[PDB]
Amino acid sequence: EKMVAIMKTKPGYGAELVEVDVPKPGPGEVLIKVLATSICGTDLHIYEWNEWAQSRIKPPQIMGHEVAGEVVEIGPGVEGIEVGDYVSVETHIVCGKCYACRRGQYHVCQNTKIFGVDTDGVFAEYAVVPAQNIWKNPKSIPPEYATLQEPLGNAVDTVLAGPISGKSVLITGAGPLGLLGIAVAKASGAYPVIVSEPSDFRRELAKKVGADYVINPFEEDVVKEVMDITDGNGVDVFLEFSGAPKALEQGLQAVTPAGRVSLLGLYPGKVTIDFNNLIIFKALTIYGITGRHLWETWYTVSRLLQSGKLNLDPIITHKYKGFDKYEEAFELMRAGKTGKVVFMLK
Ligand SMILES: NC(=O)c1ccc[n+]([C@@H]2O[C@H](COP(=O)([O-])OP(=O)(O)OC[C@H]3O[C@@H](n4cnc5c(N)ncnc54)[C@H](O)[C@@H]3O)[C@@H](O)[C@H]2O)c1
Ligand SMILES: [Zn+2]
Repeated sequence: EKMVAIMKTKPGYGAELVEVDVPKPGPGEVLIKVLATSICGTDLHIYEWNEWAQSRIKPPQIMGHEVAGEVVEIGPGVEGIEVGDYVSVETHIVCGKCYACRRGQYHVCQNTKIFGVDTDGVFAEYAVVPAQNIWKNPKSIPPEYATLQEPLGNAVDTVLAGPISGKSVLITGAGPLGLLGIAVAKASGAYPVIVSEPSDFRRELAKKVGADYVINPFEEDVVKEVMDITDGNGVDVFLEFSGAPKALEQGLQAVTPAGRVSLLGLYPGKVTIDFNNLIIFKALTIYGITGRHLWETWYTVSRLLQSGKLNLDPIITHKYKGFDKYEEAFELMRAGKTGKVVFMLK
């Protein structure tokens, strides 16, 4: 009847490790036992209690949303899920009713609620989950990889928004999302994959994951280096994984005419851009990326996991046993000292 949870108990910095009642799954819900769980930048912002989290979180609430778990209990009415199923969780809870949903664009549902943001999450021993947000995992995939499927899906949709095999690529940003992008891009045949990242630690991770070239944009002229690599032609594909305004401008300069751009990173505010010369006169195709395409992106992610071609080990920089060191985990992330952190549960 009791379980450990990482909990945002009240407004302010940080979180508390508490013991609470194991939830009961009601109609259309299942209860999973958590096997592995990982920390998202969203979780960090809730911990730090920034302006966004202030506008969005009602304490008290269990934190976290990336998960690998086992179904232990089914709520009434639930079909198609059985006790013992190995599962992960899609966080967009969609209405099924708006124009976006009815066109099959669930990832931009007009009435979206976010699991672990608008609801209790998964940094706990057990979690209740809407049954329609359950993804069944093949048993071959280890929990430490299965827990990365949400951000891995974001990375898949950014990388694969167009053709990528045999394409030259610039990635700006090698935080966890960008690192996962590198892994996806290399497993999908991109070369050369050029990665721009000012942090020395993350830039070296990008190389271990598989970047063909790395660039420190605080010391090197990104666009000039990219012109050297691509013999003056620019990259076929530009993937923006940093949310830095200057990186957006560099990638739009570095991309080949009529090339393709995917934008995942989110900027501190509005950006000021030369649309005439960089987007219009270059005839670019630009994709904004958010969420995951439900369920095609999850099938793609699942096969890429099973193929063994994603080089994910270098990205998991910290694997903790249970939740006791959550304070240290969140502080290391804040410091930029991380790839992904995984909590492993007994
Ligand atoms: N739905 C979405 O569009 C969605 C989903 C997931 C994440 N995100 C966003 O994706 C971005 C990446 O997420 P993350 O968790 O990996 O973030 P993160 O902050 O850990 O990493 C961003 C990286 O960008 C690097 N960087 C800063 N300035 C740069 C510059 N000028 N050029 C190149 N790199 C630079 C930083 O050093 C950092 O390593 C963030 O903006 C995040 O908000 C968006
Ligand atoms: Zn909808």
